[PDB]
Amino acid sequence: SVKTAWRTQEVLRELSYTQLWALVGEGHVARVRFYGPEKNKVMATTRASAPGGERLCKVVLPPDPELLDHLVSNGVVVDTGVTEDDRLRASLLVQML
Amino acid sequence: GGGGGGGWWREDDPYWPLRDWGDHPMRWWTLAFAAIMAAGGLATSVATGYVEPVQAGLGAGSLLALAGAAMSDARCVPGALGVKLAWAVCALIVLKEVSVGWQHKRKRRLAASAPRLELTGLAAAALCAGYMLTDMSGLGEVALPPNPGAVFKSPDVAYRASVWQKWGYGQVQMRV
Amino acid sequence: RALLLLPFSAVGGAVAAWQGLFNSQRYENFLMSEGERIWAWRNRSENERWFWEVFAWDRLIFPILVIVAWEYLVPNHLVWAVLAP
Amino acid sequence: FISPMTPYVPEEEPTRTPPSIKDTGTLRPASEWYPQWMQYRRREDNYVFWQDKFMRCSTDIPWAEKRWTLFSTVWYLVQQLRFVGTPPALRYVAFLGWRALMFQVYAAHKALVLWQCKLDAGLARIGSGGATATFSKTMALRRLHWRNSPLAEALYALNLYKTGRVHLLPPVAKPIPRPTFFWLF
Amino acid sequence: AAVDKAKVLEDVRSIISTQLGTELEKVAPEAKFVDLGADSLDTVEIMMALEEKFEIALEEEGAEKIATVQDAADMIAAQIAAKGN
Amino acid sequence: GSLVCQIYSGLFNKQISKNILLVNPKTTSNNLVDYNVLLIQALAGETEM
Ligand SMILES: CCCCCCCCCCCCCCCCCC(=O)OC[C@H](CO[C@@H]1O[C@H](CO[C@H]2O[C@H](CO)[C@H](O)[C@H](O)[C@H]2O)[C@H](O)[C@H](O)[C@H]1O)OC(=O)CCCCCCCCCCCCCCCCC
Repeated sequence: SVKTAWRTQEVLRELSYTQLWALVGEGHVARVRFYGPEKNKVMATTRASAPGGERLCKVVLPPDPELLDHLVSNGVVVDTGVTEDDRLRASLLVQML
Repeated sequence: GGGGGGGWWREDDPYWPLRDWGDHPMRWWTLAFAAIMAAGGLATSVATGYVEPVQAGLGAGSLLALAGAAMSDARCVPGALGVKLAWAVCALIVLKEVSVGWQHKRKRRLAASAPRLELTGLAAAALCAGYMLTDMSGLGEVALPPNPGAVFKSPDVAYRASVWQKWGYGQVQMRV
Repeated sequence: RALLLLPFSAVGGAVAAWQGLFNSQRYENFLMSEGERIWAWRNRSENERWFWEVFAWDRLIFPILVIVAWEYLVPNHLVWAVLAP
Repeated sequence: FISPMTPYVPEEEPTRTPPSIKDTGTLRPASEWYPQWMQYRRREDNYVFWQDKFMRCSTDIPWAEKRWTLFSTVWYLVQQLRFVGTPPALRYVAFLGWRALMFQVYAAHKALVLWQCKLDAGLARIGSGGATATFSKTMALRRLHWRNSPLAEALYALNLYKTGRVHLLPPVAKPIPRPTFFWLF
Repeated sequence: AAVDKAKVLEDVRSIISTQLGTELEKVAPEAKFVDLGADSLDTVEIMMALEEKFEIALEEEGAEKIATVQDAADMIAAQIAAKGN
Repeated sequence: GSLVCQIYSGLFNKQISKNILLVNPKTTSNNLVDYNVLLIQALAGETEM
């Protein structure tokens, strides 16, 4: 109901493994960001060709050793939010300390 | 062009808009903004099917029309309340436009969604600045309650003790 | 001949000019003007200073922080969540 | 009932402090300490230079400037960082830079006002044929002292452009009162 | 407010002369600015210089009626007297 | 005003000490709030000194 609700910011939208697997196999997920201390949560950034455009979804999984053989099998690039610029900023902070 | 009072147009009394007619200067501006907001919301909802344009359209236009009615005598408490209500509505429009965005303006790309500040937000911010720069003083007695730091050097022992007691201290020795 | 190279005198002239900028009647006038502005602002505010010096941490933020911290720390027990706090 | 000719204009309490006795009102920087007209006044009648500091900052504070609000709570932090959080040396060099910039912008505004006088003469010729080609020096000083609203400026320019009448001026704009929105500002 | 009108007139004459080009002699009290050949805009520039020198606000209504150096000094001296209040 | 601005500027800390005579003529009945001590206390309270 995108024509009925008011717009309220952009919150994540908790999915499930099955939902994410469906939209990964159908080629709607562009990038995944594994997060959680236990690394069991995923930020899924969808592509513009998906039915809904770019949406940053949030998925929680069981530990299934078949995620890679679906994501990189179809199209999905895994990534982490800590780039070399963030690492160098951390090194600068350690130097200041 | 014929609002507020009379009008002469380059013959006699040329500076007639600046005469005090009894109303707020921004009365016809907020009434015109209410009219164009209601019309644009109804037209957008008819053209697209989204219901946020009509709900955030006529719903804010009615409040702006009531504020413009209350600003027709801007020398009273209804005038002050009307200019405050109109500023609140226009500030809410600006806030929604630059923070959340418009649902019917949702697009596929995240960079294309981009809440931004379009003509409606610009007009509401211009109305806000018009209220601030013409007249908003009035109902200045409504503020946060005075602190015990206000009444530390106050010459009124009764007022200092009233603020003392209201702010929870109460039994602290005054020694004044 | 020319000993002026490697200009330690020119890099110390910046500090000399910095020292000479102050201790003048212009800087005394600026300080007195700043005292006037501080006096005006201190008479204007008189409530926000008490809010920020007395109220804002001790009676607004710190009780919220310790209650949220205690409820985040202690187990989901009636004694630890209600009666002991 | 007891209608005294003129319709009673209610005199509300002031919301802004009156401008200082050393002010110029023309976007030019004021003097450093002494407003330079005291030398053209007698001694012991220049007592109202400190009697402006008193009742501009101690004894005649408008109560609209003592209002406690969320915006004033936030703004106290900016003022505290300016006064007790930033060194007076850096405040002094920034004060000198702002003084020089304000002198430059005053020279720019003065040149703009003189050009507006020339435009005043041009619009007063196109609208009265060729007879009236002067310009209002009182309106020139009014533009320089920022006493005119943009609506007053537009109405006067239009008035010149289609009937002439240089010495028929718009009303002086009232000072803008301090805006108040309950507990917000 | 007991303004020294002689001092005010002397400084007014000095400002008028300084802007235009004449000496302090040619700027006489009874002399009209028109005699000195200051144009309309030049008279306005002279009023601006007087405002800048005396650090006061010139009485706008009545600036169209500043004809003599004596009138300029009298309006200025009245404004110096009215500034302190 | 000179004393208040010297205090708020900090210069009163490093200024030369001075003596000032105050005259309030004897017309108050008994000791019903002396205006000299009232004025000096207001000076010190305004300056927080
Ligand atoms: C001979 C010496 C050599 C150097 C001297 C001159 C060269 C360079 C001068 C400074 C750099 C450029 C300044 C231009 C704009 C001013 C910056 C500013 O924002 O404006 C500063 C204002 C102006 O000062 C105060 O300003 C007050 C408020 O007025 C103005 O205050 C603001 C001005 O920003 C607003 O614009 C506001 O609208 C307007 O009213 C008063 O009116 C007075 O003017 C005065 O008390 O201060 C404040 O509030 C903020 C206080 C802290 C800000 C510090 C900014 C810069 C510090 C440089 C330190 C480096 C040290 C090395 C020396 C070399 C310098 C680069």
